[PDB]
Amino acid sequence: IALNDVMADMQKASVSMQMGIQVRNKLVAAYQEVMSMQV
Amino acid sequence: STVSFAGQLHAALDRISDRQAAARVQAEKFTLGEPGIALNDVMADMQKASVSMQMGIQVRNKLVAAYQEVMSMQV
Amino acid sequence: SWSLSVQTLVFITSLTFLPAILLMMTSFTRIIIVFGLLRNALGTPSAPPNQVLLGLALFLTFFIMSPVIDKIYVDAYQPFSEQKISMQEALDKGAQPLRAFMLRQTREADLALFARLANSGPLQGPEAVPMRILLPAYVTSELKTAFQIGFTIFIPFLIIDLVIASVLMALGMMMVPPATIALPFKLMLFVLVDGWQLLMGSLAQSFYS
Amino acid sequence: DRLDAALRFQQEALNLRAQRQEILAANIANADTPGYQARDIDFASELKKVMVRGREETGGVALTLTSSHHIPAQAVSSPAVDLLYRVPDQPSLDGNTVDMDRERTQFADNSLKYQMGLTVLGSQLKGMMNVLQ
Amino acid sequence: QFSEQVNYQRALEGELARTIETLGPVKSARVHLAMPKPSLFVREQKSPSASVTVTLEPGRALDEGQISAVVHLVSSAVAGLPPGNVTLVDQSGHLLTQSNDAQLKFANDVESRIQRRIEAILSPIVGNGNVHAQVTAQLDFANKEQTEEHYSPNGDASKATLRSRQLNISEQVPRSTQRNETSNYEVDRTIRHTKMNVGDIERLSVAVVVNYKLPLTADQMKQIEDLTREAMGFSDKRGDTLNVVNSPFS
Amino acid sequence: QFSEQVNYQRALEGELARTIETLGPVKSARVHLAMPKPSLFVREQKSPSASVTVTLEPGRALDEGQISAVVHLVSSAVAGLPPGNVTLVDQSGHLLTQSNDAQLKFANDVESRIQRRIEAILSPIVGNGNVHAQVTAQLDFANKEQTEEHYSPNGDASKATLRSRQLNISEQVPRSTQRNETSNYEVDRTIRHTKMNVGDIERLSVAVVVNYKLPLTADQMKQIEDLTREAMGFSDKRGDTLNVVNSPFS
Amino acid sequence: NDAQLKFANDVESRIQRRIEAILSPIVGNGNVHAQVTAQLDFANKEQTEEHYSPNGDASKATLRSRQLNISEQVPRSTQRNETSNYEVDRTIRHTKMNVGDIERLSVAVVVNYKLPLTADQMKQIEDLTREAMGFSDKRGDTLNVVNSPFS
Amino acid sequence: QFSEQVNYQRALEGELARTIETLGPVKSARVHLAMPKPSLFVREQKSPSASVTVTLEPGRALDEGQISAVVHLVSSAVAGLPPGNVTLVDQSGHLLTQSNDAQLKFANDVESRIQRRIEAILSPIVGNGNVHAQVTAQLDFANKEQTEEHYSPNGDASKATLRSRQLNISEQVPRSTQRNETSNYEVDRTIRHTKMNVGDIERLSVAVVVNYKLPLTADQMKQIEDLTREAMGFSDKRGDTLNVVNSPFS
Amino acid sequence: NDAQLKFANDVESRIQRRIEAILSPIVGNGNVHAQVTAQLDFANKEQTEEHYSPNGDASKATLRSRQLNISEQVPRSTQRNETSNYEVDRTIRHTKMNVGDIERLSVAVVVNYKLPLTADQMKQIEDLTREAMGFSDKRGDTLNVVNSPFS
Amino acid sequence: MTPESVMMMGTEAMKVALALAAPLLLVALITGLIISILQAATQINEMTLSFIPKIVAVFIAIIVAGPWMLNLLLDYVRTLFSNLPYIIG
Amino acid sequence: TSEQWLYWLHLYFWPLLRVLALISTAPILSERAIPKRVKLGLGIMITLVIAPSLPANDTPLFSIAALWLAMQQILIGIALGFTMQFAFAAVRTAGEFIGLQMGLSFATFVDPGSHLNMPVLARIMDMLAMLLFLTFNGHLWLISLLVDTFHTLPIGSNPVNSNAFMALARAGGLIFLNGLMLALPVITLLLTLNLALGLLNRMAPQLSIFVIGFPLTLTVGIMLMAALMPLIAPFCEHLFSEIFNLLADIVSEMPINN
Repeated sequence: IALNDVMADMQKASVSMQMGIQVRNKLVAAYQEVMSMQV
Repeated sequence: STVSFAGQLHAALDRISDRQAAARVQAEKFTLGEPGIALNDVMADMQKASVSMQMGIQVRNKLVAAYQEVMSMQV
Repeated sequence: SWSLSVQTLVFITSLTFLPAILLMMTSFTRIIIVFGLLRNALGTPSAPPNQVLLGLALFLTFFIMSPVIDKIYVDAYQPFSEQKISMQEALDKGAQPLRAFMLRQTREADLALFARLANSGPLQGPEAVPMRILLPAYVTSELKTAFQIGFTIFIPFLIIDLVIASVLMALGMMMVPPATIALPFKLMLFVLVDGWQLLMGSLAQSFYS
Repeated sequence: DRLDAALRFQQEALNLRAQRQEILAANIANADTPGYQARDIDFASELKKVMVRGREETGGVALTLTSSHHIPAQAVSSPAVDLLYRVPDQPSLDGNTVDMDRERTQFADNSLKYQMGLTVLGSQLKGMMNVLQ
Repeated sequence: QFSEQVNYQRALEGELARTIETLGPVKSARVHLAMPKPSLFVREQKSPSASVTVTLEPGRALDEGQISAVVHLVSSAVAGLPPGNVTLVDQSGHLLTQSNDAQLKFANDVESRIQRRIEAILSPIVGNGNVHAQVTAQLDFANKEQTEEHYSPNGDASKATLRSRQLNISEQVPRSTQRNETSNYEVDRTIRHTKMNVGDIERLSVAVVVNYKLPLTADQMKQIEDLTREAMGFSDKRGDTLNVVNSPFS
Repeated sequence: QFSEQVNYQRALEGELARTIETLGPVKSARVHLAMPKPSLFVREQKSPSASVTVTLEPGRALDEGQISAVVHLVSSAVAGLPPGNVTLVDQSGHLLTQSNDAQLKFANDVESRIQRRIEAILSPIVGNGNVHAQVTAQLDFANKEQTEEHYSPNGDASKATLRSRQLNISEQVPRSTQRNETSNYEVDRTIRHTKMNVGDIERLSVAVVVNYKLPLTADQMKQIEDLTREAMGFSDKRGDTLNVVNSPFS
Repeated sequence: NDAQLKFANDVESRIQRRIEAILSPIVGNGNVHAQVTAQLDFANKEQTEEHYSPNGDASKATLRSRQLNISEQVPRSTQRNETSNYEVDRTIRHTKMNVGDIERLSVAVVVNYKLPLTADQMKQIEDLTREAMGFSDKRGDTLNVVNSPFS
Repeated sequence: QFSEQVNYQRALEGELARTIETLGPVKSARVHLAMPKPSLFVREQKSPSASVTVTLEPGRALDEGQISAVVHLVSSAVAGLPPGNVTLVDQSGHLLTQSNDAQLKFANDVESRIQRRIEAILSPIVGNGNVHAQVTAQLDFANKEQTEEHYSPNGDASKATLRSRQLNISEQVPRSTQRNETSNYEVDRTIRHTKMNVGDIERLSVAVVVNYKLPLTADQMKQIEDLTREAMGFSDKRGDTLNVVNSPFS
Repeated sequence: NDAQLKFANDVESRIQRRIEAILSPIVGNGNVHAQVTAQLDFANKEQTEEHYSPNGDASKATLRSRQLNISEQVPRSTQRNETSNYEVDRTIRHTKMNVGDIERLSVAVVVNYKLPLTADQMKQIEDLTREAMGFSDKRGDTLNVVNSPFS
Repeated sequence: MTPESVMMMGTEAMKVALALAAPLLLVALITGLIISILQAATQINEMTLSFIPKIVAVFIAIIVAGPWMLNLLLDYVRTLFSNLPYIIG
Repeated sequence: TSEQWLYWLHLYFWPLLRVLALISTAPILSERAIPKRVKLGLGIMITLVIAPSLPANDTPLFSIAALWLAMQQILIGIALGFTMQFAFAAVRTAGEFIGLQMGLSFATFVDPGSHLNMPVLARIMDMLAMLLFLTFNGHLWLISLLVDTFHTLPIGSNPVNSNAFMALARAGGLIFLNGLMLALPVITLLLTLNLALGLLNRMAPQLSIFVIGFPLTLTVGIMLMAALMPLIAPFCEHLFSEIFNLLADIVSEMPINN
């Protein structure tokens, strides 16, 4: 496999995993903010 | 059967180590005076081994960064 | 083998995995959960988590694992140092003690679940369970044991709440806030009974039975 | 996806630069063989072809993937780029049309543009990582 | 809450009793259950059980048919209970569950089947009591597994089946020649997974004695010998043995 | 809130009892269900079961059709109850459920079938009682799995199928020539997954005895031999064996 | 389990009654007796056949793409670069062979006398019962019809 | 708060009882549904079931038609109950449902149709009873699938279809000539997706016998044979067979 | 632990009763006595075998892949590399031998007199008892018959 | 740890609570009941006339009971924390 | 280790997301005492055991058009863990109302910012039910049902059907029903006591439940709930099993309804 291909793959996967984790963080934070109110 | 990507990392580390060991033993043999082995061949193989080792180091750095990031999602 | 090649890359990443996995795979989850629940009782926290409960749990888990750490050292580090073992049999030589310790602590039904969902076949003996099965079973069992301990610890302090609230209502002290009155009584409940020594001792004893 | 559709162009361009790079180093390595007929490729047309069509590398076959211990081996593979002949100046009695100065200025240019592509991908990926933190 | 399930028990073994006394030669039925736990996870394990005691007809006992009746009744009554567990005891001892001799009964049964068949096929020729036979059968009680993975030989390209073939031919004419041939094949296959049957006959040894009418004739004896060879299902590949003699009885 | 299910069962038991009562040869049907439990300990969920004690009409006995009838009543009445687990017991024992040795009952079934067929076909030839035959049958009780994956041979390009082909052909004229050819095929493919049936006949051995009318003629004997060959379903490739003889009876 | 034998009975009985009913007008109500043995296949058979069609004959092939280069110099050097990608005709069956099918029959027929029957009167019986028993000579189906006095 | 769903089930039980009873040859019918459970562990979600105990009118028996009628009544009354599993039993065994053999009845029906047709045609010729026929039908019961993707060959440029064409032509004049060409087509495509019907006639065997009027003439017989070929739907490609004979009846 | 003894006793009784039941019609009600000794294998055996087939002969090998290179120049310089990935016919068994299988018989039979039995008549008797014991030579089975007046 | 044991410890908790709070509730009930019996018979009453008697009653109750209820609670809690390692299994 | 893996590392993400949703929502799993790292690692270290034999292939689109896939997994987790909270709410109701009988909550009657009764009796029975849950197979059946959801509703374009969130909405529902069905004997007996001591007011209006009633009712309640503590152990069985069945039902309702 091409070396530049390997590093581009590295970085693309890293960015995708970062984006997924950040989205989950936002959703979990929203869930907890909804669950921490008064009723 | 299975890939077990920890096995893939083990295979990558074994490849890197074997390549460096081959370059080291070739330098061994050449400086020892063993006929055959050429100087440009020694230097070229040492160069390739160095590049593979930096390959491993960069993969290390990015895996450690990835793990340090997946351990930051709140649950 | 490896030749100061990938070694010292695997070593440094091993150090990276040290804090999380190796303190969430051995002990220090049960103790820390019990301390957290104990602080849930006794009213307010008033014990500096980032320093004192964490430090006490870390010292207590070190004292608990001194035998396991000693066996791992004697059968891995002394041989892994320069002769006849190097990061190939080092792993299993250091894993057998930790496996034995983890197996001695697992609830016998978690292994069942994780073997039944990993699609693995029947397991002949105690040893037959692998790491891929042993870890989730151990953490689940540790959670179960920690909460059994922690709720048994709550029960007396809620007894104190019950008695004080009922006495205040019996006297007709209409809406005196029984939590404020209960808090000092919970504190002497926890100090007259020699609380911290008994708790640490019970955890250490329970953690090898 | 839509991560590898925006970074696709620079990735393809940089891979094509590497491919032209070993073409030019094959020119350099065969500097003094007789009858070599130096080769080269057109980068713009080939890049447009790669974007429209894909990779579609022509010629290459690996062995099969049976149970372990069956000695993997591979055939001789070559990218689908159509090698073009470089128009020679100064005939040289042995057919070798590799002019050091042309090949070498092209080598330096290709190296510089490969580095430029690396810089562009690095910038785009750093931008992505800066959004997400 | 500890009584509800125990009440269920001491209700249901009692009601199993009041079923069992409705069996004819059952006078008193006292039964017990056992469900230790379904949890022992290394390669081994352990199972639950149940035990039974019975009082019989005054002067009459139960044969193994009655034993099987009560055994399966109880086993399929209470869940989680294979019939291998249930213990059966007379109102005076006499274990009716050996819990590895059922194979003896099975062998006796097979011998009886074939022996009665021989006698039936030879009674018309010789008469009711002019002939006697007894059989000894060797039985396979070993668990057999098998997984055969036959394939077909594609050494021949006339019947070989290729998926890919890369072929380079290059030669000059001082004739320098070169040839490369990389081939990936698709292979026929058969997977016979098998579980040979337990309790099958593997060797028969049949002995026959026939009475006189005065001795029998050579044809008269060879044909009886042929018929018994036929009726025992004689297959030579098993090494089965057949012996016949004529001699006046008592 | 636990006695509701036990009451449900102790009501449904009498329910099924009474249903069995309205059947003729039933005077008491005391019954037992077993819906075991939702096992979180082992991932197969062994199925429920049921046993029945039936008191027949005095002097009336159930042909096995009635046994199947009651098995199906009990099985289909209880939710998710496989009929294999239904057990029947008489008023005097004698399992109507055979659930290791049913193989031999099955063997006698097949042998009796062939025997009756032979007798029925050959009686008109020689009379009602001048003929006898006995059948010893070999049965294959091993469970057979199989998967054949036939591929057709594409050795001949005149009948092969191509998905891709790259072909380089060159020649200089002292001639220097070259040829490169890559090919990816697509293969005709047949995938049988045959689960062979259990209890199948593998070898019959038939012995036939006929009385005299004085012996039978050669043609009259041979045609009866052909007839019994036909009626035994003689498949020689199975190794079936047949022997017929004529001799006076008692 | 044993229901297989009952099913075999039912099939063979229907065949038996068919021969009896078809030959009774010929010879009489009770002048013919027949027994039939049925060989059943109680095996579960499924199949996945994937006939492709041969596109070797390029006059009948179907190309999606084709890269064809032709070069030559005139001491002649010719080169022919030819790369083709195909689309292929294809059939994909899925037969799930039925369970409980008949694979071989054995029919034995006995006929009474009027004096034995004449040759043509018996060959007609032979062929008629052959017809009535669903005779498939591929299946190895076997027929055996004989004449004799009854009892 | 558990006995209410139970009470619904047992009330609907009596409901179906009263309905299925008001049917002529019924004096009682105790029914029992079986809703298995919304289980805890799997996805298969075992199907529900039913069981019926019907007590016939004395001296009256059931055709298949009333069996199908009551099976359909039961299945259609219960929401989400498959008709196949609905077990149906008389007051003395006789599982009149088929809870694998419906093939035989269906084959008999096709044969009955064709035999009635052939009799109806030949009747005006020879009379009411001067002809007979029996038909043996081979039926295909295998589940059939097929998916064909026929293409139109675009080998000919006079009928091919181009989406794009690259065409580079060069030549020198010592003459060097070069011609490169790239082609992409759009290909005609036909996709059949068939599920062949299960229950199709694959081979008819038709045997016909006709009375004597005295023998029938040659034409008088060949025309009868052609009419038989006509009415049986005789197609040779199915391998159908036909045979007709004439002779005295008895 | 002891159950093995009772089991072997029952097996011995079965064999010897069969012997007596065969030989009583020959010689009389009580003129024959046999004692059967059985050795039983109560040792648990386990096994797993996986024969392979020999594919040394290329005409019966099965090739998953094969790369073959052929070169030569003519000072004749040749070279021939062939990497060949095989596919292997395989057969695997898993026996679990029955515990309590008969392994050896030693059986002595005594017969009363009528006067000593004739040699042929006695040889028939011994062949009958050999038959009835299921005598298998490979098991090392042993048989011994004598004739003498009883007491 | 079986459901039998968790119910046992729960009931043990309820009975230690009963023992610890029984004297106080008891003396409050007795004092209120006496003041209400005397409340009539000169039925004069404003709202309570009873709270201060209840306070003096529970004061005497805490003093006289005092050490033994504290000792009972201490025994219970020490026994619970000492059997903590064994209630796991 | 390349995207030849690092997009096959897209095999872990969705099952990890679902397991993490369940852990963050489940009764025992999501207790604030557990350090967050333990819960996360348990999610990762369960999915690593379950991820093989899960044939999953999707794409974390930039500006995710497949976030509606992520939603799906989160939702299913919310289905499994949160519903199992109903079983606790029930007792957290029942015991609470028991206090509302004796004397403990007249502060919550006529008016405030302090409730003070949640600490008293609801947390007795709720942690008693906590232990009753754990002691089985408490901790585990939720995880096994999550794996079953992986096998019945793996990954799809039709993740969730309507008419199926009413099941969980009007499910509890059985919160009130079961809280009552547990606290009914205690409530009825203390109703008898309250009405009896009220009938005492007919002999003398001076008897002043504030003076007579509350000390009597407190002892009656404490003693009686001590006597009726074991009744919870069978009830919790019900209290969990039925809710599991509901989850099981919906988990097995969804595939044949898709």
